[PDB]
Amino acid sequence: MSKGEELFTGVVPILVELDGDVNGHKFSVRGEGEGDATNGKLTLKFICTTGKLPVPWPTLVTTLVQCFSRYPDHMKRHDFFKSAMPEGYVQERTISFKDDGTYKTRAEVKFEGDTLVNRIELKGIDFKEDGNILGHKLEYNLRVSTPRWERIARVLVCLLGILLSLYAFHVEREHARDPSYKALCDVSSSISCSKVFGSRWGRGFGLLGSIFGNDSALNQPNSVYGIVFYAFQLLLGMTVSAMAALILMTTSIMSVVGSLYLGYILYFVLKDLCVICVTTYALNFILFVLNYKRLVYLNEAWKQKLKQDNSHNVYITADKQKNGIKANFKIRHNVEDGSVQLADHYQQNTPIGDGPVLLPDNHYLSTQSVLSKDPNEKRDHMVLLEFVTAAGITHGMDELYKSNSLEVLFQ
Repeated sequence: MSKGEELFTGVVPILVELDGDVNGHKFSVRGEGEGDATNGKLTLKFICTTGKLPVPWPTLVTTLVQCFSRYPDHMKRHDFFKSAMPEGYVQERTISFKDDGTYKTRAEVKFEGDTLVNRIELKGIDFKEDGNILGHKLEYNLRVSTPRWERIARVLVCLLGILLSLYAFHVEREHARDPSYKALCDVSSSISCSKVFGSRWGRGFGLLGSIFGNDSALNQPNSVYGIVFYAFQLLLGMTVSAMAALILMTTSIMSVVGSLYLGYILYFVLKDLCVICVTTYALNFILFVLNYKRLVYLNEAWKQKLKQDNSHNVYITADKQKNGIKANFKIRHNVEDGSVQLADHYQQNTPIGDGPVLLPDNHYLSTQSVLSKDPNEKRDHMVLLEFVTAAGITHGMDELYKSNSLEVLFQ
């Protein structure tokens, strides 16, 4: 919905010009290419016309034309960028690099004749000389180390495990020793009712005492090993390392063999039902599957490159007070030594001209970027291939994990 949409039906030439100043270092970047909004495809080449670049190229990708995003028909009344054309829009951004400096960018995106032009003024401040940015310690890509659904599922299963652990602990301490607990459980089916809390296996799995003191602090109610195991799997799940993956795998195998043991006790030698126990067993199995999947991805991701997601979602909300939009998102740059450098993106866009612009509902853009080099280019340069597609708004429930209300919580 606009005249502005008309202008992106074919292939559009793109020109990008950037003047920058990071910690006093001035530099210029000129890129040229073409965009195809029907495929959401960007093909561009950038060169640093002032010698070597003082910042890593991946730190400038977001700075260096969302009007080429592919908006599905259903969402075409939420495309602010195209509706502002040909007059264009001003795009301002603050990008905070954690424990490091900050980018302030102001850009104009507008049509000049046939060419979509993006002129950018950038200034970086308070950057560490030996940081990941000024030290050029960032990998030359924009990949996602672990798939997004695995991170979401991991934090969800770990959280639910911690909650069930805390609740089982609460029942062991403040419920399991009361006689009314025994009398009420013998007549009612409750999630708090289980015969293992006040039992031999309630502390330290039954074993691990008579391997140790039976009064020693190493013998503990199983809910303690619960909070510990699930919080441990959560905090180490944040780190993507071969070491971390091996540790998580081992601990998950321990959790599944312990779950099989206490399950055998639950069905045969202590004949009852425990919903908390069974649920935690299922959570152990899920963590086991996620860790195994993380190892398999760690070994075969190089084969599965051709089918990786590597998509970053930029989250867009309307800004009626300024007749424009706001956007927020976080880019995780991978550091050479295995660490991660976070980049917080605060963004606002306002139309340049006085025309009807589309104020969208909250949605996001899924952006994939591929960075490469030109062997014929002797200057400091970057070849960029982008795929951007708008998402976050449907009617059906079959794809509800794709909705904006659920994706914003995991970023």
